[PDB]
Amino acid sequence: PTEVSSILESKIRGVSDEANLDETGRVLSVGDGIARVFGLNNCQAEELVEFASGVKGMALNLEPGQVGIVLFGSDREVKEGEIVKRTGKIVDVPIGPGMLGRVVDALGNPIDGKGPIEATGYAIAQLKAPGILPRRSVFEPMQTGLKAVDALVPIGRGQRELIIGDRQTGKTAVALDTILNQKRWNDGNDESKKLYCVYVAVGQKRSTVAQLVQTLEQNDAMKYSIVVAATASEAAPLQYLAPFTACAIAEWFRDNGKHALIVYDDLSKQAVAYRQLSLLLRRPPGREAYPGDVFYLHSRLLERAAKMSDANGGGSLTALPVIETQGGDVSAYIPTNVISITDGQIFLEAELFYKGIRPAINVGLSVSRVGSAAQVKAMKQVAGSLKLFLAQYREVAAFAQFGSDLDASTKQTLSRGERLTQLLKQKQYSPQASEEQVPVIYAGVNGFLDNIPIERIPEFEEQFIAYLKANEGDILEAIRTKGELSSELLDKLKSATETFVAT
Amino acid sequence: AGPASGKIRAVIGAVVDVQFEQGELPAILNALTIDQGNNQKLVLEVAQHLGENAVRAIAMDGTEGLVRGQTVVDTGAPISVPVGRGTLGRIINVVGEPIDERGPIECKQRNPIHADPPSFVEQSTEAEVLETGIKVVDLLAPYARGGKIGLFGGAGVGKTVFIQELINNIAKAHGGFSVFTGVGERTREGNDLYREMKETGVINLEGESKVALVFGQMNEPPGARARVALTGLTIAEYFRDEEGQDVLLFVDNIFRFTQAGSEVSALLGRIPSAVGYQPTLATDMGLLQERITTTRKGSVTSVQAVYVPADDLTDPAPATTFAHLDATTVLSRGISELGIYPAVDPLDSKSRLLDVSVVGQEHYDVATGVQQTLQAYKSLQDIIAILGMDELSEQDKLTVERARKIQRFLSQPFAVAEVFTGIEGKLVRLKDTIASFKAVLEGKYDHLPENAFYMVGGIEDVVAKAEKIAA
Amino acid sequence: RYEAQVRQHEQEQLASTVISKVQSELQNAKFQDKVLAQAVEEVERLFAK
Amino acid sequence: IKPPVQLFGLDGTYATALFSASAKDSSIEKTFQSVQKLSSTISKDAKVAQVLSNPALSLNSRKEVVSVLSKELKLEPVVSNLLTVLAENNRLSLFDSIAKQFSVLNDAYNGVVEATVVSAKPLDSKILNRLTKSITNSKYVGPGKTLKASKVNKLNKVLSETI
Ligand SMILES: Nc1ncnc2c1ncn2[C@@H]1O[C@H](COP(=O)(O)OP(=O)(O)OP(=O)(O)O)[C@@H](O)[C@H]1O
Ligand SMILES: Nc1ncnc2c1ncn2[C@@H]1O[C@H](COP(=O)(O)OP(=O)(O)O)[C@@H](O)[C@H]1O
Ligand SMILES: [Mg+2]
Ligand SMILES: [Mg+2]
Repeated sequence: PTEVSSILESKIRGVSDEANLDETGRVLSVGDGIARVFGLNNCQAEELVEFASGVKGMALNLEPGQVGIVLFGSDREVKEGEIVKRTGKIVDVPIGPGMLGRVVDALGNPIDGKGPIEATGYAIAQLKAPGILPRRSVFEPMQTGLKAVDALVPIGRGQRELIIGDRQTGKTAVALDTILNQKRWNDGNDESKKLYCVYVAVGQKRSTVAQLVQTLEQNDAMKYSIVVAATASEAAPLQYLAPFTACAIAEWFRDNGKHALIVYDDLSKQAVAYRQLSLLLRRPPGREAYPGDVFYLHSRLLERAAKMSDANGGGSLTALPVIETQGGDVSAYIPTNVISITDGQIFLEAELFYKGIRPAINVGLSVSRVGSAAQVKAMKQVAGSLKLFLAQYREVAAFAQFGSDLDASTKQTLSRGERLTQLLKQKQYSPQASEEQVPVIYAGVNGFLDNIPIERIPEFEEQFIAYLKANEGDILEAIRTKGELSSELLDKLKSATETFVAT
Repeated sequence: AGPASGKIRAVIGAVVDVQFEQGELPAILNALTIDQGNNQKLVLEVAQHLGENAVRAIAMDGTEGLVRGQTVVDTGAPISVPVGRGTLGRIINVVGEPIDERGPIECKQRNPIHADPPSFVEQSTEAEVLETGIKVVDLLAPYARGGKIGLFGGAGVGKTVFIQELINNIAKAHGGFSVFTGVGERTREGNDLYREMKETGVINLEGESKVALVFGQMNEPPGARARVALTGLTIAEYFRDEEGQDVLLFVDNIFRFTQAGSEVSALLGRIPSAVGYQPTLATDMGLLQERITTTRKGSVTSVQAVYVPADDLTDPAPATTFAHLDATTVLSRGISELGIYPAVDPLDSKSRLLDVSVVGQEHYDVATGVQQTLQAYKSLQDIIAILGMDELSEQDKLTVERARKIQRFLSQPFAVAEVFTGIEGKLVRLKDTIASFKAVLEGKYDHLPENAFYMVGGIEDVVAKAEKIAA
Repeated sequence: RYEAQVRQHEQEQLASTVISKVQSELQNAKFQDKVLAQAVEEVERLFAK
Repeated sequence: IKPPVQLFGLDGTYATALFSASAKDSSIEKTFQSVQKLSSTISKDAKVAQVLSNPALSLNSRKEVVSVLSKELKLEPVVSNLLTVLAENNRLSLFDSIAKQFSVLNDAYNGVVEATVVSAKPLDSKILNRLTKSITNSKYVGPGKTLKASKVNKLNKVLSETI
């Protein structure tokens, strides 16, 4: 508007006017990201540094003769004899409500090309977790949208749910569907029901980060979701500090009165970046070519996402770390450390994904430590009877090949178990609400879906959901507002499902 | 001129420490020239700096003949390579020199091999499918246009034959130019690839060529093998950014880039990682894979081939490259011994273009139905080896016969593998492969035998093979 | 999109020409730039002591 | 007595250990001129430098270099004991590092150091560093200062980040 280039040139003319206080030390050796800086006696531990060419560094190995600093850029800009400068502060990042809607990096700089970010505060990356007196019980429910996740292993606000799995088996698919299903609560006015997402892409390529941000913007889901871009083409210090920088920005909402949800994708890529910088700093290794603080690096960043009490603000933070396993072995080195520190893990096998289960979620391997305490009262009534029928049908699933020798009790468990597993299979980017999932689970657990065929399970899910929104709209709206089921709601739901099953 | 002259102080293997003056030392990834006894030179890339006016350099050739105190002049920049239209049809090396005995490469500009990758704002997402001609590639994992393709497989499964058959039916009819950059190949594979492209019209010595040849097999040292991927990608990146053309980079193999850096990582002062690898495995692989993407200036369809170590996908060089590829064509050693040419896994291969919004609703149902029938046959085959065929009912008997004919129908005879098979090469289109797979799953070809679909094309070749075998 | 690309191309071309003129003026032995550098160092050291 | 100068810890501990016993009865001024004569008669001489890099020596060629560079040179105090400790421990190849660390201790506890702009500063031996820097910067900027990089590089990087 009227020469916009003249406004930016006048404000950037006078800025450099107080930079005559020397700097720090020099540089003796550099290579493979390391930088042996000679001097800097006043530099503290884990402090930000700056080279003469413009590359930043983090002094983490403070010795007596030199100081090992890990460069965040390329090693071609630093040479033997370059002057180094100390920032005087620790490794911090920007936080606040102004970061929603832009993709930031590992240091807080915006890379989406939308101008600056209005940061309301500056939090450090290596922050302490919450104590045992400032934490409460997990009572709020986290709506993921999946029918097999909201009934079996239901996650809550403040817990840590791991997303284990093999290669291409439903790892990032469960985290993307849960963040996009919060549009019904974030678009309203209730601040306690909304949950700001925090996708931290670490270890992925450049094409994978651009495809995930374009899909969330088309469905109105990128306006309240932080994106921490951390590709594998940068240094090892930027990828290893991606878990600490994303947890500090999402902690500002839980300390004020809102809810957050971090998705560390992936947990396997963060462990490889921390071991690369420690091996080049002249340190002893351990198991699987890792340092001594391998179990303490992942437990410190996952313990900070907890649910606060009413005296601290009433906020919570969810941590969704995806553990990329090798070939289905859940008892490895990095797989066993993340499952023991989290309060639940969602397994994903590659054999169930090719059969028809979308997504592949094993009910016999995935469990939640919170139980039914962090779920809705309306969905807890149908999830109690379906848990016993799904466990008995899995152990007797070997008798499905011999259908000519089935008894009375064997034929009832096979027909009801097959219809309950096919009804929970949903498509990609198609999450359901709590009112639509309570009506579909009650028709399969009571016995209203045993008369239908196995191939007609896909057509019955869309026919019963569309007819319930035009004929019995009062039953679906009462189950979502109150969140429970009284005596009048049970009699009205059984009469509507029996009249629609005759056609 | 102010040339930075250095003195050789240490030489053990490929690593050579050069000692220069104070202040005039070269930076990292800088080419260092060295006068030998022949008419060529000894290129050396600076890796790190040990200090005290000395930097450790990695030689890109033979280190035999270097004494303590020789002259080592610095070029000032990195390893320059010839780019443009002059590199098409000639066999370039890792240092940018011709190895085809056809004179020098008359190039107007010379770009460096070491360059930064694209940013997050310059990335351009796409969802276009690329037809290859195979029946198992056009129905299972479809290749994306402008993305990274990885042909995973073991030794002797069919990794080199898969890249040669796809280049004779996609790269020969494309609008852009190709870029065959072989790293860690063999001596006989380099001579056979150049002679086949001249008889088909891809490399014309007296006309026009559209395929860049970059030499660099396993006959050199560890410095030339690790720098072969950066030299070949520099010529393909200039045609898509400055000229704006859909380049096609063919790397064979992609697993040789990670193994070449670990051979000199022990002598450079770095600790070993897992399975005898280097600590910077994820940093070195991500810097070269991110630069071969699709930006706003042009696309780049990378068709690299990954080599699994003794048929193991859980290694550090195979699992780290699966996250930087759209379509992954994993091969198995068990399907190659049964007669499937090639051994294409219908369940292990995955792609991002296998959805209902990119291939359509009709193509999405055929891919899901073929994967469900092949996965269910593995569980039923274990019960027949202990109980027999008496436990199968009417539905289990028909599923076992339909799974055997569907696996042999996807194996078509390639044009480059005519000397080992004997039959002629067949190329099926994308519309013919989807129509033939949907008719066999419904019950229209249940009376035909399993030998009529083995080593055939589409639905037309399966009906002609059944009538000729019965006479 | 065409108006933003035309405005960004004009600002990038004007910034490149201004950077080349500032570098060519300092290499022509500027007498005013050499005398101003010595006076700025003496005034900054007296304010901190 | 250990002075606060750090100076590494392993390689720089050779001159720091001998400085404690040499700082008694005023024996620090004679050690500066005697340490410079040992490095000038082994470097630019091409006579006694035949055992600088060789691993021979062994008593014969190890004790003869410490007696010829102390009796006929300029040494009479405890200057001859410094070369005997480096001959038995195989440390005669780095004679320039032991002589350079001895001159840094006298310039730190009895004078200033660091730098400022262009060339060196003044390095006065008054007391405080704030009262000596303001009185020496005004007298050195006027006299001399030919001023023949840092300010031009910072202005170009700020304009590229805002475009
Ligand atoms: N429930 C589902 N139904 C249909 N398709 C699915 C489902 N879940 C995942 N997919 C498909 O799997 C592909 C990859 O999904 P996702 O991004 O979750 O895994 P990934 O990150 O690619 O795994 P990896 O990192 O091992 O490559 C997607 O293109 C998607 O189409
Ligand atoms: N379509 C095909 N039909 C028959 N044999 C094939 C086909 N494709 C590949 N092969 C066989 O696979 C072998 C691959 O050998 P080679 O290239 O040395 O190992 P790799 O493929 O692991 O690099 C060849 O000897 C060839 O005979
Ligand atoms: Mg993922
Ligand atoms: Mg091969």
